[PDB]
Amino acid sequence: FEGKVALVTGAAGGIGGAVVTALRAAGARVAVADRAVAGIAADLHLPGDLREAAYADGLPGAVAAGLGRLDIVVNNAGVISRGRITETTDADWSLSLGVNVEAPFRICRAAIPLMAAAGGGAIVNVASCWGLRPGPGHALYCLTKAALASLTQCMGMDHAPQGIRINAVCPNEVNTPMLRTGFAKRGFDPDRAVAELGRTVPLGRIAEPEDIADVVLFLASDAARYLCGSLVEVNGGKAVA
Amino acid sequence: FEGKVALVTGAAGGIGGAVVTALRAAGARVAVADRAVAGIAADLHLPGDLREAAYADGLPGAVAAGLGRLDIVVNNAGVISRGRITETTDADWSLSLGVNVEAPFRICRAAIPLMAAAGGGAIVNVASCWGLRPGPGHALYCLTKAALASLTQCMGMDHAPQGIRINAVCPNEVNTPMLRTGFAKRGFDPDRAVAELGRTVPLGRIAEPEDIADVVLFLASDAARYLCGSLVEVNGGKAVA
Amino acid sequence: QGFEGKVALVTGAAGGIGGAVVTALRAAGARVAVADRAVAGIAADLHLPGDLREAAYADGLPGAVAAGLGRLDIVVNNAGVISRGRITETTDADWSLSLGVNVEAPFRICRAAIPLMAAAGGGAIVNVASCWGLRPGPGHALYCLTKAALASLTQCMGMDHAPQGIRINAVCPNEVNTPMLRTGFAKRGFDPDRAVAELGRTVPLGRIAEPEDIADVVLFLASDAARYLCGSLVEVNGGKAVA
Amino acid sequence: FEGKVALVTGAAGGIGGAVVTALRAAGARVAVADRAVAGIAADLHLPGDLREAAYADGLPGAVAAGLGRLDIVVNNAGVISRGRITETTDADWSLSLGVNVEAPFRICRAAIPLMAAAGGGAIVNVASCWGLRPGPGHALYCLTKAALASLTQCMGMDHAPQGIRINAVCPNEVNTPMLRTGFAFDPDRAVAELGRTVPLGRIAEPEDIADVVLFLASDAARYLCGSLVEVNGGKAVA
Ligand SMILES: NC(=O)c1ccc[n+]([C@@H]2O[C@H](COP(=O)([O-])OP(=O)(O)OC[C@H]3O[C@@H](n4cnc5c(N)ncnc54)[C@H](O)[C@@H]3O)[C@@H](O)[C@H]2O)c1
Repeated sequence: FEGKVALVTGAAGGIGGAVVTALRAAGARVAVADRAVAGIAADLHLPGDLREAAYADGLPGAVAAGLGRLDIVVNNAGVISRGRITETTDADWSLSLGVNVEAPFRICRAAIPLMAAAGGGAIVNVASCWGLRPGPGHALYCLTKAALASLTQCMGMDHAPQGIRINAVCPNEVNTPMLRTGFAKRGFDPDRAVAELGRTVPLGRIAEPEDIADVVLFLASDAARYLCGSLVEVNGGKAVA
Repeated sequence: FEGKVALVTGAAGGIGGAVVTALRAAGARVAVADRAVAGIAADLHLPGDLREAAYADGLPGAVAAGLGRLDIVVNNAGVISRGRITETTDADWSLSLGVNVEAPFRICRAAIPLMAAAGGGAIVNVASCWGLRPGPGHALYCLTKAALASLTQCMGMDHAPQGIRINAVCPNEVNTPMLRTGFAKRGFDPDRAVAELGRTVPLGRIAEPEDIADVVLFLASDAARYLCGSLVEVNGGKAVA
Repeated sequence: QGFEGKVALVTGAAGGIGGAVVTALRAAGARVAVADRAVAGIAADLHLPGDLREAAYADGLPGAVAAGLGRLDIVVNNAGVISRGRITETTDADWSLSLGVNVEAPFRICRAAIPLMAAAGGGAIVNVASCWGLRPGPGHALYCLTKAALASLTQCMGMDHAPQGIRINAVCPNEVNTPMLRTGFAKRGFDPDRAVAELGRTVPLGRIAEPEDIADVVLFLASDAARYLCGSLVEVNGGKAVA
Repeated sequence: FEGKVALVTGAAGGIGGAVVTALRAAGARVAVADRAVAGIAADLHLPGDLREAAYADGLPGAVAAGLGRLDIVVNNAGVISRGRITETTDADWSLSLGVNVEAPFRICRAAIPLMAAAGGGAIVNVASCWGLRPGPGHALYCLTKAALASLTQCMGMDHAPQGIRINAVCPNEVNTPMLRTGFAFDPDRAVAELGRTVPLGRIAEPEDIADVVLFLASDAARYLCGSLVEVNGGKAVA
């Protein structure tokens, strides 16, 4: 990773922060993208709203201009939602489609010509097991993750010839600041609530952000040089339910 | 099917037309929806543009009000786009998402409460093997079909408790006006191109609209009473390629 | 028209789904040859008792049907052994039994049936597999792998033999109301109907399948309405995910 | 990997050899299993026939007895068959089921208790994209690889609680001595031609697969259980 440049979206979140940290430790220079990013330790800061076409279309070019090149993209930004389709509003729809699917589409569409010209690169999409398999009460979340997984596999096959390796990491349960905050606000000790949630996973715990980041780094690395369009599940053995 | 009322979208196209014909022959009353449906023999005509929120939201209620009940919805309307994602325009994106994914969402969101209050019903979505598996140079088409397959499965499990049976038929190659049109534009004689395409199918022929319509009818019939959230592939043995 | 004048072989014909498939086919006008360990009580058009684990019996089944009824249009591979346990609790005997009946036997039957059907202009083969196997489930390793194997075989054969006019597809149930299931409940002092209803509550549809729920899909797959289906794995699960 | 012990089956073959090399380079001690393993640099040699129940049942215990512990099992032995089902002989069936499915079954069944008692481990099965998706004219091969992928996933769920991580790597096209045999068509021309049907633009070398095996055995994959990791260079099954 020494000398390489990476864009990471959703950089202010749990998995995002862990991916940024791991890439910079590995010697990559990293551009960070989220709604707001000024406090994140990174090599280029690109705050913005992914729902705005101009910002998402322009992200890969902004990284190449600011840091001189673009080797890796991690599409990690994502909206969590829930409900049966009958409980899904138009606003829920627009927000999730815009950030979970359209934004990755725009970023990849822009990044690919840059990487092709440079002789190759790696894109890693953070999708979910929810969407590879259907689950109850989360129709919108699943369909956007299924759209993203499909995109990854199609792009993976379309752009392999240009030396661009496009793959996905598909978590299930993940420990994050916001999961813990949710517990605290409802009166639960977050550490205990997290352990209990872990007992529903065959491995016995939910993922830490680093569990996910380590797989992202593998996919971006030369060890994964023959993976194209692969969807790598990282779920501790836990089935969607 | 006697006494039953069905809504069919994309009623003016190849598969839609075969579906309308088959339901009517079997004694159902059919409401037909498409941009224009004036030519079509049917029990209720509902012209409009699926991209319009209010029209899509309103379709199921228009059928229940017009014909007195709503037993079956066939989401058959669909747009074909082609290209690697680097060749996919913003106009392409809006069109495919709006018609292939957002329209079925709006129609199901509206139909489900109506059917639930009436003791159940059946929804059949026409998705595609392209989507279930990735194919070259059709990134947008695949991702919309994968989103629709995922929605089918999630809704199928969310709403089976209300007696609503939601499944999808997933064709691969079908001889339809749009498949032909696509060839002519490129610019091969459609009849020759269709014949050549038929030869790439292990079964030894391209599917006709009736091959698909017969499966849609199965899915809406009592024979399929235990199928919920199933994705029924109808590909003559041919892999996505 | 339809199944009139056609001949079918159904295995596991004394069991729940098998028995429902035999009845439905004969009502639709087909003559049916039944196979199971014992079949004497079964109303059918040819009786072929035997042990599917014996290579000679499984190899010879389609030919015995063609000789006995004059033709072979449809094969329903329905026989299956139920097993459970993590792989660490799976014995060599468990292994030999499940592989022999769930995988090796349909392999032998289809290998023998395909040439006969190819020579006669085509036919239909329907395998009863399981959603367990399509997705993994806890504590049933052997059951799952045999069902996965059968599902894979269905798809490869479906693709390989469609050019011969042979349509090979599978039905994949999840929860089904069988005599083994009901006997199991009866012995725990349960009311089997109530216990069956209770197990139904774990299915989004709200009930487990009756054997007729499954048989009507088997009939669809062997019928003209399914003429464009080759290598399809048709899930019939009432919405219930493997768990 | 320093101080860990791995068992690698099919160790005399292309992928097996590259896996053994990679593990020892990372500091693991490796026991090698195949029909003959005399030539292979390793810390324990366990030659034998996987079709023999006793041999397969005894492999994990032999490694624990010989090197003192068992941390990693790579089920890599495999038999290549071809044909439609109607061209598949009884001998083909026995050979493929025996080596591709029963052997890993026996090995995992024996390895699991040992690993569980030690606090955990990793098992990596080399399955295939063929089997996950169906492909023309290889019915026996596909079904055995499908069986093995299913076993991997079920075992992954069943034994994660004991700290055992069970996963599979699923190659498509790979340049291996065995591929080249069975071609002999001229081998290196055939390998190069096959190479050009892969969107990446080349077929995998054994090291391309071995590096994924190593990832899956490693600490970076500590949250993967029952995952089937495809390594196909973008190439769909066909
Ligand atoms: N031809 C095949 O090989 C292929 C393969 C798999 C699935 N599909 C799908 O099957 C279904 C039927 O389509 P078809 O194959 O008969 O092609 P078709 O064009 O002959 O018919 C599809 C219909 O969708 C309608 N539609 C498109 N945009 C619309 C809009 N903005 N508002 C309202 N209606 C609109 C069209 O006007 C049309 O009549 C679709 O969902 C399609 O994508 C067909």
